[PDB]
Amino acid sequence: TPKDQEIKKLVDQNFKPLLEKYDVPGMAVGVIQNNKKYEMYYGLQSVQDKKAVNSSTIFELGSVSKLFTATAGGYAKNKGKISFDDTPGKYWKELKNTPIDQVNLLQLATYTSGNLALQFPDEVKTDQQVLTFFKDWKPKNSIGEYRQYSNPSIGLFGKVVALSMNKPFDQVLEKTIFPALGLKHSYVNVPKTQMQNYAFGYNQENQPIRVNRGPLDAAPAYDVKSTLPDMLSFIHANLNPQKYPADIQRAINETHQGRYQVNTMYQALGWEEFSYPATLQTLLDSNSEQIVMKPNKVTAISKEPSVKMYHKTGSTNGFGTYVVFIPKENIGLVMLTNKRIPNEERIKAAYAVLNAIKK
Ligand SMILES: *[B]([O])([O])[C]([C]N1[C]=C(C([O])=O)N=N1)[N]C(=O)[C]SC1=NN=C([N])S1
Repeated sequence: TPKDQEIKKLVDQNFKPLLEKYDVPGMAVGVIQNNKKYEMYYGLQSVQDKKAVNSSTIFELGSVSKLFTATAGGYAKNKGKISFDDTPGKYWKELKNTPIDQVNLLQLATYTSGNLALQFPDEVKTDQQVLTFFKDWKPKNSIGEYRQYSNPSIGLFGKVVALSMNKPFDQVLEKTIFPALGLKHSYVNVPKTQMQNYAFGYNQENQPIRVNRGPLDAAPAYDVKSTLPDMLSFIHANLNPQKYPADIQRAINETHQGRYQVNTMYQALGWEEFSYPATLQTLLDSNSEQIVMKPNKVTAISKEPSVKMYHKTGSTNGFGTYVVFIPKENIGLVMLTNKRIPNEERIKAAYAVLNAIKK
């Protein structure tokens, strides 16, 4: 198809060179435009097995997992199972009357507790250790005022969401959220029947690796795996939520609302949000060291931008992910690799493709 061939050309021009540049064994790049999916596959999901990347290949999403946690949270909130003004001790009773019970669920979900780093301490592994960490937590910066991107922060949010739904978090996603979104091969735990389709990731020494699940935040913050067709369906759902049943529709819409702004970036639930059209530099700035690694003072939303776009990067030690969608253009893109590549490359290559696709 001439449309199939234009898109393959653009991905070859912009994403294929990254394979040689970063020694990436395998890659899936998907574009959805006007409800039509385009899937492009490169290389091998397993080097040792000579198994090609294909429509069945399961990749680790890294921090793109946070988008499913955000959707789960929007689901629970719109079903009245939680309120974003609630605090965690309302649901995790051992946290009642501890300092972290001053932080509300929205602030946990959007990284503004004022004292949570990117990762749990190395020694925090068991469920009791996680509970002790949260009971012993004390505030630092003014609660709600400083965004510091944080796995334990959204992990606590995910734990509370799971408690409010009386299901373990993995079951919230696999039994409720994934099916509502129409996903068929998205997992927290890849079943034995699917291990043949689970790619190996690759470190810089080209050794095959897969994500090590640590404590209670692995699932909500970085432990989801999925396929290119599933991620395209997830972008389709975000582009056309009005096409989905009410429960998951409200959940999706909840993840599209800016909650505060930091420079040119609006922090939504999970998604990063930008006024559209957004410059490349704006999209690049959202993944700067300053934004990702350090605390930054937030500003309340004066007026939500009327035309928006959204993205999120994600990595594990062995995998890279990038997802982006633009409602006004009914277009979105997914990139999955089984080796990390710099976030700036993901964003630049996606930007070139999306801005070059004809109407
Ligand atoms: B998320 O992707 O933002 C988040 C933090 N992160 C990691 C990187 C990277 O590797 O370049 N960029 N942002 N991802 C995680 O925390 C993943 S945690 C683990 N990944 N593999 C493991 N075995 S544990």
